[PDB]
Amino acid sequence: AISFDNALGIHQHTVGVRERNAEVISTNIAQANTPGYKARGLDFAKELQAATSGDKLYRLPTQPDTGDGNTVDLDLERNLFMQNQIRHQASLDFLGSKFKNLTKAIKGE
Amino acid sequence: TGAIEGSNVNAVGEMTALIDLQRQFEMQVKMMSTAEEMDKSSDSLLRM
Repeated sequence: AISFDNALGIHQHTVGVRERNAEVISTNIAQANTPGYKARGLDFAKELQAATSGDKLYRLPTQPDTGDGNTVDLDLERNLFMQNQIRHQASLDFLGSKFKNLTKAIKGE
Repeated sequence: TGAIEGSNVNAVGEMTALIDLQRQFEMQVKMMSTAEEMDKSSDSLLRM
């Protein structure tokens, strides 16, 4: 034992995935008005598995498009972006406390 | 022969169509206004 992997856990890979998800969600919000653009989804479980050791998912629209072809539901995108930011803040707190505890033990302070 | 045929426009029929087109037009305009009103409200979600 006594290794950074065994000490940090999955809180280092989770942060990267949460930032990846925010990039995907922000892309859907920006591309909301572009006709023909299809909303992009991200699988957290698969992304976390790939990050730990190392495809395109589309979001099914709740209602038909008005003709443009864009399936971005901006009501859902804001809700997911808000959730992603909260869980990302927790992951930073979880990962940040891993380093603080490691520093505390190696210095006894 | 000796006569000219006029138009068959029913003036009342057009006028009653006009007043119904106005009201239906105005009701949809209110739908546009309440659509952006909902959109403005659902913007504090990302306002941390």
